[PDB]
Amino acid sequence: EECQVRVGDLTVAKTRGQLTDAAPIGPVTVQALGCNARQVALKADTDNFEQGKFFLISDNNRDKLYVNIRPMDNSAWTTDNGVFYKNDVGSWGGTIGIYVDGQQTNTPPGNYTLTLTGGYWAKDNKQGFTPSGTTGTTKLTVT
Repeated sequence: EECQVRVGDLTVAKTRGQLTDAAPIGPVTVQALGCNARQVALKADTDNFEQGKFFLISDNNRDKLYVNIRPMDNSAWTTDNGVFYKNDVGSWGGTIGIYVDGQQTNTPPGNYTLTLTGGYWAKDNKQGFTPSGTTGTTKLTVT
Protein backbone atom coordinates (compact mmCIF):
# COMPACT_ATOMS: atom_id res chain seq x y z
CA GLU A 1 0.00 0.00 0.00
CA GLU A 2 1.18 3.50 -0.80
CA CYS A 3 0.59 5.66 2.22
CA GLN A 4 0.10 9.25 1.18
CA VAL A 5 0.62 11.25 4.34
CA ARG A 6 -0.26 14.91 4.69
CA VAL A 7 2.40 16.56 6.84
CA GLY A 8 1.94 20.25 7.54
CA ASP A 9 4.86 22.66 7.67
CA LEU A 10 4.61 24.30 11.09
CA THR A 11 6.65 27.42 11.75
CA VAL A 12 5.60 28.78 15.15
CA ALA A 13 7.32 30.41 18.13
CA LYS A 14 7.75 28.41 21.35
CA THR A 15 10.27 27.69 24.07
CA ARG A 16 11.85 24.27 24.67
CA GLY A 17 11.48 24.95 28.36
CA GLN A 18 7.75 25.26 27.86
CA LEU A 19 8.18 21.80 26.45
CA THR A 20 8.00 20.00 29.78
CA ASP A 21 8.59 16.49 28.47
CA ALA A 22 4.95 15.72 27.74
CA ALA A 23 3.83 18.96 26.11
CA PRO A 24 2.57 18.84 22.49
CA ILE A 25 3.24 22.29 21.05
CA GLY A 26 3.65 21.04 17.51
CA PRO A 27 0.38 19.19 16.67
CA VAL A 28 0.85 18.05 13.09
CA THR A 29 -2.38 17.24 11.29
CA VAL A 30 -1.37 13.96 9.69
CA GLN A 31 -3.75 12.48 7.18
CA ALA A 32 -2.81 9.07 5.81
CA LEU A 33 -4.46 7.72 2.67
CA GLY A 34 -4.93 3.97 2.83
CA CYS A 35 -2.48 2.08 5.05
CA ASN A 36 -5.31 -0.45 5.58
CA ALA A 37 -2.85 -3.13 6.67
CA ARG A 38 0.12 -0.82 7.14
CA GLN A 39 1.78 0.93 10.06
CA VAL A 40 2.47 4.64 9.73
CA ALA A 41 5.88 5.89 10.80
CA LEU A 42 7.52 9.28 10.80
CA LYS A 43 11.17 10.02 10.13
CA ALA A 44 13.27 13.11 10.50
CA ASP A 45 15.13 14.61 7.57
CA THR A 46 18.90 15.01 7.33
CA ASP A 47 18.74 18.26 9.35
CA ASN A 48 17.64 16.54 12.55
CA PHE A 49 18.11 12.85 11.70
CA GLU A 50 21.55 11.51 12.57
CA GLN A 51 21.78 7.81 11.65
CA GLY A 52 18.54 7.11 13.47
CA LYS A 53 17.86 9.80 16.04
CA PHE A 54 15.63 12.86 15.69
CA PHE A 55 15.80 16.07 17.68
CA LEU A 56 15.33 19.82 17.57
CA ILE A 57 18.34 21.32 15.82
CA SER A 58 18.89 25.06 15.65
CA ASP A 59 19.26 27.02 12.40
CA ASN A 60 22.87 27.59 13.47
CA ASN A 61 23.30 24.07 14.93
CA ARG A 62 24.19 25.62 18.30
CA ASP A 63 22.06 23.22 20.34
CA LYS A 64 20.39 19.85 19.77
CA LEU A 65 17.66 18.34 21.93
CA TYR A 66 15.86 15.06 21.31
CA VAL A 67 12.08 15.00 20.93
CA ASN A 68 9.36 12.46 20.30
CA ILE A 69 6.59 12.79 17.73
CA ARG A 70 3.91 11.28 19.89
CA PRO A 71 0.13 11.24 19.27
CA MET A 72 -1.68 14.01 21.11
CA ASP A 73 -4.52 11.73 22.21
CA ASN A 74 -5.98 9.02 19.98
CA SER A 75 -3.70 5.96 20.02
CA ALA A 76 -0.43 4.44 21.17
CA TRP A 77 2.63 4.39 18.92
CA THR A 78 5.97 2.60 19.26
CA THR A 79 8.55 5.28 19.99
CA ASP A 80 11.94 4.90 18.40
CA ASN A 81 14.38 7.80 18.11
CA GLY A 82 14.60 7.37 14.36
CA VAL A 83 11.07 6.34 13.50
CA PHE A 84 7.67 6.65 15.12
CA TYR A 85 5.09 4.06 14.13
CA LYS A 86 1.93 2.64 15.60
CA ASN A 87 1.68 -1.06 16.38
CA ASP A 88 -1.74 -0.69 14.80
CA VAL A 89 -2.31 -1.03 11.07
CA GLY A 90 -4.71 1.23 9.21
CA SER A 91 -5.37 4.84 8.27
CA TRP A 92 -4.30 6.93 11.23
CA GLY A 93 -5.23 10.44 10.09
CA GLY A 94 -5.00 12.44 13.30
CA THR A 95 -2.77 14.71 15.36
CA ILE A 96 0.66 14.00 16.80
CA GLY A 97 2.85 16.52 18.57
CA ILE A 98 6.43 17.38 19.36
CA TYR A 99 7.23 16.55 22.97
CA VAL A 100 10.77 17.27 24.12
CA ASP A 101 12.33 14.17 25.65
CA GLY A 102 12.23 14.75 29.40
CA GLN A 103 12.45 18.58 29.09
CA GLN A 104 16.03 19.19 28.04
CA THR A 105 16.89 22.72 29.12
CA ASN A 106 16.04 25.33 26.49
CA THR A 107 19.40 26.98 25.97
CA PRO A 108 18.96 30.62 24.75
CA PRO A 109 17.62 29.70 21.29
CA GLY A 110 16.47 31.53 18.21
CA ASN A 111 15.38 29.45 15.25
CA TYR A 112 15.05 25.66 15.14
CA THR A 113 14.61 23.43 12.11
CA LEU A 114 13.15 19.95 12.38
CA THR A 115 12.24 18.66 8.94
CA LEU A 116 9.90 15.69 9.27
CA THR A 117 9.63 13.23 6.41
CA GLY A 118 6.30 11.47 6.14
CA GLY A 119 5.89 7.88 5.07
CA TYR A 120 4.74 4.45 6.04
CA TRP A 121 6.40 1.52 7.74
CA ALA A 122 6.23 -2.21 6.99
CA LYS A 123 7.84 -4.39 9.67
CA ASP A 124 9.52 -3.66 13.02
CA ASN A 125 12.71 -1.79 14.02
CA LYS A 126 14.62 -3.14 10.98
CA GLN A 127 13.73 0.24 9.43
CA GLY A 128 11.22 -0.98 6.93
CA PHE A 129 10.19 2.60 6.34
CA THR A 130 9.18 4.18 3.05
CA PRO A 131 9.17 7.99 2.62
CA SER A 132 5.82 8.88 1.10
CA GLY A 133 3.46 11.84 0.83
CA THR A 134 4.81 15.20 1.93
CA THR A 135 7.86 16.28 3.91
CA GLY A 136 6.77 18.81 6.50
CA THR A 137 9.31 21.25 7.84
CA THR A 138 8.48 22.03 11.45
CA LYS A 139 10.25 25.25 12.34
CA LEU A 140 10.55 26.09 16.00
CA THR A 141 11.34 29.76 16.55
CA VAL A 142 11.58 31.29 20.03
CA THR A 143 9.63 34.51 20.51
